[PDB]
Parts: sequence; C-alpha cells; structure tokens
Amino acid sequence: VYLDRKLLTLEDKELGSGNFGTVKKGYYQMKKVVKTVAVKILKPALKDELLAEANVMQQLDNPYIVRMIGICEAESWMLVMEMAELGPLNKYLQQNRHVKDKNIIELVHQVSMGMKYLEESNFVHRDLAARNVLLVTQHYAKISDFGLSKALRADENYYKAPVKWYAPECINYYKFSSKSDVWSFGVLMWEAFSYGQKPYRGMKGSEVTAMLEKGERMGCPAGCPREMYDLMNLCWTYDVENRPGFAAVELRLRNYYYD
Ligand SMILES: Cc1nn(-c2ccnc(Nc3ccc4c(c3)c(Cl)c(C)n4C)n2)cc1CN1CC(O)C1
Repeated sequence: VYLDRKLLTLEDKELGSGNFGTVKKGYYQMKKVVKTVAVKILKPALKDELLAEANVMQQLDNPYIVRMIGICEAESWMLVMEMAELGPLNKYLQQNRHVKDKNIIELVHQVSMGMKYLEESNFVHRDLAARNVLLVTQHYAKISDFGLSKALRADENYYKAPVKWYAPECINYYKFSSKSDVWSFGVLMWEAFSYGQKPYRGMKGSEVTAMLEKGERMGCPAGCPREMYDLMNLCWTYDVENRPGFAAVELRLRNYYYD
C-alpha cells in the first residue's frame, strides 16, 4: 500500500493533464522484476480526494478495473497504478478507424462486466465515460478514474451530493446509483460506436437537459450495430426503476456478442 520512492522511477514527460495534475509513465521495482506503471502525481482538499480515490481502488479486484499498486508519499503525493499501455478508449478509437464493430462490441462488454462487478460491490462510479476507460491491448479494456466514486451505504441504493454523461435524476435530485451509471454507460457506448466523438456536439448542459425531458435521445451513429443502438436507448430510460441494472445490460451484451 505504501511504496518506497527510491524503488519508483518516472519519466520527465507526462501522458496527459487535467485539474488534479499529471499522469506519468514510470517503473516500480517489485520483488525482483520491474513493473511498468502509470502514476497520478498531485500538483489538502486535493490530497484528500486522492487518498479517497486510492481507497476505492484498494477494495476493488476485477480484470476490467484498473489495478492499483499503491500510494507513494514523496515530494508530491502519488497514486501508482498498473500501466494500461494503449491508454484512453476515445483518443484511441479516434486514431484507429479500422477497428471493426465486433471489436467495439467486445470492448464495451468488458466495461459492462467491469461495471456489473462494481454494482455488486455497491460502489458508484459517477464518471463513466469513454475517456475514463483505458486499453491494455486492442482487445483488453479496463475502467479507470475512481476520483468521484462512492461506496454506497449498506442501507441505501444511492449517494446524495460532467452533465452530458449524467442521468436526469442526477441533475434534478442529485442522486447517484448504479442505475445512473447505466445511463453513463449508454453514453459511453455512443462514444465507442461513434469512434471517440463527443456526445451532444456543441450543446450546453441545459440544452442537453432540455432535449432529454422532451423524450429525445442521440441518433444512431454511422455504421453502429442495430441491437447495440437499441441498448443505448434502453440504457437511457428516463425512469430510474424501469432502466436496467448492469447485470441486465451485461446479459444483452454477452448474448449479442456470441451472436
Ligand atoms: C487516473 C488515471 N489513471 N490513468 C492511467 C492508469 C493506467 N494506465 C494509464 N496509461 C495511459 C496511457 C496513455 C495515455 C494515458 C494514460 C493518458 Cl491519460 C493519455 C492522454 N495517454 C496517451 N493511465 C490515467 C488516468 C487519468 N486519465 C483520465 C482518463 O483520461 C485517464
């Protein structure tokens, strides 16, 4: 959990940047072989979110969730994770048109299995999007970025407190469930089959909220398998209670994939 800083080496250069700061390729020395890692460096509000983020990742063990090596307190605080070489799913699918829909069907199904696991563990992601999926190989996808994630209380199915990936009940009533993540996964799927395209192009959050309360949804992407588009619309059920959970979505994706 707490790593030695002399057994970790970084690059000078980063991979990307947000508000938290930089993400960097690095090399952690293990019992005897080195392992290639992605390290989230921090440029005490922000410090506390990181230790929370690592806390979520600590309790999660699934092949489709990014794996955490540990935390390193040195210089700046550092979250050290298993490296997923190909990186984000959107910038990739942007830069790789040739990727056949069967590949994308496989890739988003791995996510749904990942999210199914998360639902069963009663954790809410609250940030599920193409950008926050990473690729180990072209046929191995993992869910990343648990910075906004929450462990649900044993006695409730929602946390009470990015608008384009958010379920309507998240906007109006501030409630975040696995069902609201199912909505996000809907948008994630749209992005995937649109090859990394931004959802609701050139619309402000309130225009998106307007459209949805009219019972309108995003149009089917160019060349998207038809059954997969029906799934996006079911994922985007306005009513929380008739919207499917992740087991239900994972089932369809599996069934249609071997078809
Ligand atoms: C919390 C976190 N973990 N993590 C990460 C973990 C394991 N491997 C990798 N490998 C990896 C590999 C390549 C990457 C990137 C990341 C990024 Cl970021 C970019 C822009 N490229 C090109 N990255 C990346 C993040 C932050 N980003 C929010 C999403 O856009 C990803």
